[PDB]
Amino acid sequence: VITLPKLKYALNALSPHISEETLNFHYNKHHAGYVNKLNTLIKDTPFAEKSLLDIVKESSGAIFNNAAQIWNHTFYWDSMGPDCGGEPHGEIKEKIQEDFGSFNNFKEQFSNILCGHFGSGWGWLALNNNNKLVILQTHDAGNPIKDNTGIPILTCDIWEHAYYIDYRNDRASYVKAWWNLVNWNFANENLKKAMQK
Amino acid sequence: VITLPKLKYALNALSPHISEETLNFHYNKHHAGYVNKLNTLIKDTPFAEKSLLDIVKESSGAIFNNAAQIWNHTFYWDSMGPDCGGEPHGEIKEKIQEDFGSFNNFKEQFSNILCGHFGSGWGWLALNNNNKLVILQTHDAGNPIKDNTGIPILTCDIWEHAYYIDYRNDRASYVKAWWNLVNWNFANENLKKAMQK
Ligand SMILES: [Fe+3]
Ligand SMILES: [Fe+3]
Repeated sequence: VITLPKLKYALNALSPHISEETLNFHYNKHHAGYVNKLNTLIKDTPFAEKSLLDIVKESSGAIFNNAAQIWNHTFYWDSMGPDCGGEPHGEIKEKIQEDFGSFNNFKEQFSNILCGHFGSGWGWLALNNNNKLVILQTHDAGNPIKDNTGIPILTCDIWEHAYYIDYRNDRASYVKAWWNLVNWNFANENLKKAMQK
Repeated sequence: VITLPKLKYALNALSPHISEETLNFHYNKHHAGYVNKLNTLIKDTPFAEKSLLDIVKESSGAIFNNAAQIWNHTFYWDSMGPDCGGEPHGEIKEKIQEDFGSFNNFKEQFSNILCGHFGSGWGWLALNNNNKLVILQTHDAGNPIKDNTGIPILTCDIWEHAYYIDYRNDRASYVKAWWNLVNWNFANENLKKAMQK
């Protein structure tokens, strides 16, 4: 029953910023891996009929690890696109200006958070409870939904598997390149959703 | 200032099990990077003149993260060598037999926890305080000394950088290959010292 959601673009679509190779390993291997392990762990428990998010919300241990990673990855693929990147636009542009001063303030702060996360984890743009954009970081499979720290708008995966093929130990160049990939229309979809609450 | 202790072998001495390319990034980028970064963090601080192990035992935060990783990597490199691997011999052969039934019991339990570790971390063979060999796992920069959980005898790095170049997402092949590299002498020397107390 839990299926690996489809990419909205081709395996080559993020090149040269993230490679076709990477997306093959990250999506066809790692991401699919979390779906298959989750389906195994929940087959005959209370979790089998519950939704991905409910699982994420109520689970712990190995089930949460795989559940959250599935959700995190889907959010990550949708956080990017071909023909995306550069300056923001629409509502998210106006809110990033309001809540961080300027786009440039946000980008640098986000990049620094992304680059200094120790070990495996994620960076997030999130809407907190003051109806305010906020930069978070989570470790491993952690998630702002689980933490109740904010409603996700964008995410960027900082596990070594997300860049190691293309960038080796050079996380900073992966981060730089990711800005060419950021999908502002997903961000806008999420901000409108998130404001409704 | 703390230094990057030389390898006991050549860059390509662990191939084909761990390639020369991996060792180059793992040792010359990752491991050195931890050295340069710790030197800068302790520069003008109470720790500027303490030994690696004292910093490991006494600190937290980014300082702990870098010190612990220099230590954990040197132990990792010393845990391996060319013309090693295979069955254990001497004191470690015997104590493993006693504490786990047989070598194959240990190798399978140790492969399982090495493969099972979620996110970044380390597998350990250690002497616990009941004078018993046990398998420990630590997350991120953690080691058993800091944790007072045991005396390390052998370690194996599970961060994706340790294997991603050679094995991609296939952690289990890296662990299978690692068995061809296990330095039982280093193990023996550690058990002797450890058993002395
Ligand atoms: Fe990932
Ligand atoms: Fe490492």
